[PDB]
Amino acid sequence: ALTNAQILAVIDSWEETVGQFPVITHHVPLGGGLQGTLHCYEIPLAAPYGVGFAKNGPTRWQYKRTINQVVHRWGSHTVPFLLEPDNINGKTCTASHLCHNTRCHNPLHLCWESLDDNKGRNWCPGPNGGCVHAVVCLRQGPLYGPGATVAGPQQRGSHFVV
Amino acid sequence: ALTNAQILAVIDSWEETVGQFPVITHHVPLGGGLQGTLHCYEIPLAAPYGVGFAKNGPTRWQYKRTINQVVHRWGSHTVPFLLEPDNINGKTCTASHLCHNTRCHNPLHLCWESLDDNKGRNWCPGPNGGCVHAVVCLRQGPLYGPGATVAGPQQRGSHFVV
DNA sequence: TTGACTCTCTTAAGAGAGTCA
DNA sequence: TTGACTCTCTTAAGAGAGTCA
Ligand SMILES: [Mg+2]
Ligand code: NA
Ligand SMILES: [Zn+2]
Ligand SMILES: [Zn+2]
Ligand SMILES: [Zn+2]
Ligand SMILES: [Zn+2]
Repeated sequence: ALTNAQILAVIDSWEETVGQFPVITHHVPLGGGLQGTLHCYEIPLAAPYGVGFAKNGPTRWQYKRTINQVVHRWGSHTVPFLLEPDNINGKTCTASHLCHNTRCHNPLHLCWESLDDNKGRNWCPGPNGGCVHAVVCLRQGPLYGPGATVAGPQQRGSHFVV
Repeated sequence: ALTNAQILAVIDSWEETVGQFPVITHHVPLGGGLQGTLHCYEIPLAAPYGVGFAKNGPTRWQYKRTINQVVHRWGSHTVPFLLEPDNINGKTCTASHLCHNTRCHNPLHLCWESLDDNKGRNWCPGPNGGCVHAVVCLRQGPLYGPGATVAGPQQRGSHFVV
């Protein structure tokens, strides 16, 4: 269907539009007790969002372009990756926010990986705290830490060994 | 059921039945290049599972007892925690497998924590690799590692900064 | 061709409840 | 009373597709 040039044109129009989103400076934990700064390009909270953009869920959006009278639509964060393989190890590739900020559409804050890899970044100690992700995290995951476990392993009798 | 005595009786009956499940030894990564051994008490693959147990999904079971002439039923892994708060910080408490082995019902392999804490153990480096969980992991999470990211952050133009 | 809404679905860690015998 | 099945739901990281003007 769409040629390489046409896909590049979609990516370029998406970048043009997203680059005009409000740029918000966020101070973030990097791990190892260090703090860094990320600059997120945030889609607006309500319509209008930007040329080509529309909200399909509370924190879900799509990008739409009509080419040769055919409507094409993509998940709003998938556009930077339209020239990449869409699966790996038999798993669908997903847009994964390195900044953990759903509204952000900065392509420098996104990677393209399995949903498991994507989720796992929530708990990563971060680039200065021991991140082993080959595509390195930009920050410590928001859920990293000791947790809030209510009750640990226990037995009343003696039927079990660890 | 309602009374503490009745709850303790439920926990004791559950422990006695699960204590008769086959004990399967699993050698597991601990992190730091070290290996450990866990003894999982595994519910059978097919009926009969044990007194009070029935399968409600491919890897879901429930425990049921008749008390006060009424049937009381619980998720099969929730029984050790019947005297614990059922929520934390406004999040539902869940039975969480420290051994990452769904069929296992060894209460020494279970904790009671939010679904986020539960999920996050999948990526933990483990008790000899840097686990910071206050209720410590028994093994390195099965999904720990560098990942298989297909594409990293990138832009075609010059509109974005990290 | 475009905007602003609408709907349902996927995954993998977890749940509750009803139908029969 | 107990067993063995059936169904749908929750969450938070992610998706595709329809309607109307
Ligand atoms: Mg778990
Ligand atoms: Na993510
Ligand atoms: Zn961002
Ligand atoms: Zn990382
Ligand atoms: Zn186990
Ligand atoms: Zn841990």
